[PDB]
Amino acid sequence: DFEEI
Amino acid sequence: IVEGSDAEIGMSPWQVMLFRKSPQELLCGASLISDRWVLTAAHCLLYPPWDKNFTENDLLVRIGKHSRTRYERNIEKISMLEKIYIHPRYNWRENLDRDIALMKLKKPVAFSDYIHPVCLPDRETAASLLQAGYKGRVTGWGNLKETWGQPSVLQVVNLPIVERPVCKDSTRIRITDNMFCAGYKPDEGKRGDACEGDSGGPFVMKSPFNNRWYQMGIVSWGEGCDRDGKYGFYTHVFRLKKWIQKVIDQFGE
Amino acid sequence: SGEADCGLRPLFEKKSLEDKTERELLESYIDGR
Repeated sequence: DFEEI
Repeated sequence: IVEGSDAEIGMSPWQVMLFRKSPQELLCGASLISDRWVLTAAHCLLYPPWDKNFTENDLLVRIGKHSRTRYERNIEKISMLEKIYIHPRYNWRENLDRDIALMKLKKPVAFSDYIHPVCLPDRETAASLLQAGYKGRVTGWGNLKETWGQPSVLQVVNLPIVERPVCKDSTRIRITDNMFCAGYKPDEGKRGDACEGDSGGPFVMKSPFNNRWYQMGIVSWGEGCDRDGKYGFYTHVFRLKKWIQKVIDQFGE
Repeated sequence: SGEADCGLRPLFEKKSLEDKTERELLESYIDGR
């Protein structure tokens, strides 16, 4: 879900 | 947010995302009140019954976001908390009485077109706008459905303040002067609510006197999301204002 | 009562542009300023 930070 | 809409770009520049470093996850909403202070609901940090007790450490603050998930390459700013301060008499044991907390950023953040602080109300301002019938605005990246997804983008809803008696009669939980409820009456056939994952976000109003946005409440608790005869409950910011003045003046920007 | 330049949005108030539903808030304060 979340994209790479 | 239930029955809301996508936010416009730069519509809520004080909206802050409370983000979990690892597992990297969206904890709650929050709001920017200056370049070093963030406002949120105390229960986003500390909630013993669910074994939740986050440290400065366990956290990240994302400011200037639109997309829930994507890393907003030259728009958002991520920060580190220098310190966490919870309302000493926050009641997690019974009703989330005084559901408020402040976060002081490690380093000051710079304002841009996508990042701008919201004002805190004064006594006068509170008095004239905090009235049953008056509409406020709530934002979040929370549940779209009580149970059914998760939005792609920041959602928004405008909800009317509800008179206390109706607030009180809608639940078995004990309401206090530090709370206010909002939403439509089932007859008013118009809907919408904040929902889980929406906490710590801001309930805001635009003053007709000086046309500045003020934060009146903090998304706190409810029962289900968007159900007839039920209302969202918000932390009464004006009411906890002294506490706020106090920590800022005691150890801050 | 907030920051200083608090609550004035760079892309709205600041350029004199209104958001698509702000008017609903204003008319409830039995119509704004």
